[PDB]
Amino acid sequence: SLSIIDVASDQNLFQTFIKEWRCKKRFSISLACEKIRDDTLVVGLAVCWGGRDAYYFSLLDPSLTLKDRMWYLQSCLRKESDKECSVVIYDFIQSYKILLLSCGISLEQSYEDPKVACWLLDPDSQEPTLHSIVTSFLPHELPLLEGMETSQGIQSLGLNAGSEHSGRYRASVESILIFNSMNQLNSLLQKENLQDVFRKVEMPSQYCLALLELNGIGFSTAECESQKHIMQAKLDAIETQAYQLAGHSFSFTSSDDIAEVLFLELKLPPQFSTSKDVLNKLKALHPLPGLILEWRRITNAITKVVFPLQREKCLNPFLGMERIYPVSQSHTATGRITFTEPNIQNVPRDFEIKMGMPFSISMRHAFVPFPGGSILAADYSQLELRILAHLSHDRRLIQVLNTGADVFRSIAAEWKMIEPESVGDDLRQQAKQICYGIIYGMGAKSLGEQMGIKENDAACYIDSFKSRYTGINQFMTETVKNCKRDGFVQTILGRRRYLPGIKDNNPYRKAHAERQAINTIVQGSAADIVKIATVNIQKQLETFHSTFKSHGHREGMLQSDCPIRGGFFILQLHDELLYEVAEEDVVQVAQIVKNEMESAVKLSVKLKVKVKIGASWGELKDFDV
DNA sequence: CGGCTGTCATTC
DNA sequence: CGTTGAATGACAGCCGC
Ligand SMILES: Nc1ncnc2c1ncn2[C@H]1CC[C@@H](COP(=O)(O)OP(=O)(O)OP(=O)(O)O)O1
Ligand SMILES: [Ca+2]
Repeated sequence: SLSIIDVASDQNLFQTFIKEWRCKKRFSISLACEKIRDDTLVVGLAVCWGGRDAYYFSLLDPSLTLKDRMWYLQSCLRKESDKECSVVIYDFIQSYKILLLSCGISLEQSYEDPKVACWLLDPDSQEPTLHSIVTSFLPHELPLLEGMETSQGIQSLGLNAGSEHSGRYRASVESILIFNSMNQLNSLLQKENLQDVFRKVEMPSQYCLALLELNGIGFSTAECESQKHIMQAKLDAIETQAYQLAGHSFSFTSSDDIAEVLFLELKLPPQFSTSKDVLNKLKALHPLPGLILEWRRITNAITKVVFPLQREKCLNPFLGMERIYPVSQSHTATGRITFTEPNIQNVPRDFEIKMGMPFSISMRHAFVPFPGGSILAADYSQLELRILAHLSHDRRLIQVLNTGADVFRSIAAEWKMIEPESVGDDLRQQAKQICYGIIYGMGAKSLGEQMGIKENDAACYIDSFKSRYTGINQFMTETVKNCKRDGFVQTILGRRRYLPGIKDNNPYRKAHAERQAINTIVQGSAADIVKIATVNIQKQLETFHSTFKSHGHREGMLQSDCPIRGGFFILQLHDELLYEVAEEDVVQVAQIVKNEMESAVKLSVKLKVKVKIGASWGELKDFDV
């Protein structure tokens, strides 16, 4: 029927409690809430290291101590020294978000997050939930959970459907279920040779990602609203530039209103459709296909961009600057990492614009460091290529790379016209796009499309590239055959993705899976290296500079009852590592970043790292030896 | 009426 | 039928009790 424990009886109860507690290695933790949403209103923590029994830590209802208990919890929760114990929670980053932000305890020890293990098993799985896990993992204990009906986030976040059961009940049941279960999961991971890869790599990723997600990132509405009115100007100005040719009752917003003049005065449609086809016109016809490019691009650049940023921005009182907070995601099929409150990964790239007298805009320039700071970006110069170079061992690429400076510049140099350089970056980026598209098996006719040429000509070009490098086709078809013999691919860490569709009869699921093996291995391992560089950098950053960790921890200083120095984790562009750093340590910071990104693990080629630096989000790069 | 599958914008 | 991969958000249809 019942077993739980309030840990308050005068003293002795609580005392033998911490006395046991301090000794234990593996243990589990969960909290709960009630109302009011940040929030500091949290009922109390709960802990269990095993068995049907569980311990609760309040904040019946007896008394002696007050601030005391919180101190004990602190002392218990961190790694004095040399004493290495681990701790588990359903999801992670937000529980640590609370412990730091709500009550001001910076938890530091070894960490184990089970939904991440569950994911590490099945990258294609959908977003594990409690009920799903205790179902798939802890059966004989399960039925009890069914008194509640919530599974998305933890039992604190499930506060509503739990509200009829809410209290210590939720924190405790989450604690114990999580403990037996995570014991089972860890059994499963060690049952493969993934455990070193789990505890000693990806949980640290969740960690680094977390103190980031606390860092947030800097923003200035003055810039946002500046380029805002810029864009409004080009909006209406292009409206009249358009209706100078005709105009007939027009507004761009409606595609059916567009059907009128488009289908009428021009007549070339190879609902109807819109975009690709009119780009096909943007090459050739001058009379306002590209007016539609600039207009449509503008609208996307405002409504799906300026609005949400100007919405869900917040401020740090501790800075005097406003910043915005993403969320750690992971759960990518490859193992790459994304962010959603907005996603600032896809934020628009700078582009030029017409009103000599030209102009240019950057939606992204509005991200600033703190007043004293500057932003450091460390980009991998063509990492995945190097990876494929390692696995195919194509010596030819190893040489074309170990020499070539942005080998895209060479590909461009021999392609649309011969120029040695003075290659515009719009072109450079188009080239990068076409090529990376090819490597994973771009379609022949579509290649003919992006370059603008005929089918068989483009196909003879692809065949030409198999001829140029066969180590690729070797590695390629071979790894396909392995995916049939096994049914999964494997990234270098030993993390592996299950491709079900590779064996399927339907030609499409089979084709898609063939390429999918390729991209999954290379992008997956790419993201792996990146994670490793992140945790390296941050772990060094941690003790090496004796100041402290990240922006949440200030707020932690106010609850635990100054100058600004360090550099802080901000973002990952998957090969790019994004830091803001005080303009002090920026050189030290830079050489550390270069160092740990190049020092992840050694392989067939050296990984050059271009490192850009400067005020705001648009920038310059140089450093010397 | 909510899961499910797809076009259509942007990234890397 | 659907032949670059990984993403995020909208939006629109389709089932199917
Ligand atoms: N269109 C695409 N399709 C597939 N994979 C792609 C891709 N674009 C990028 N990747 C993968 C493979 C590369 C990786 C990051 O590519 P960057 O855009 O950062 O360009 P990088 O190659 O690093 O050259 P740099 O510009 O840095 O000099 O993401
Ligand atoms: Ca790059």
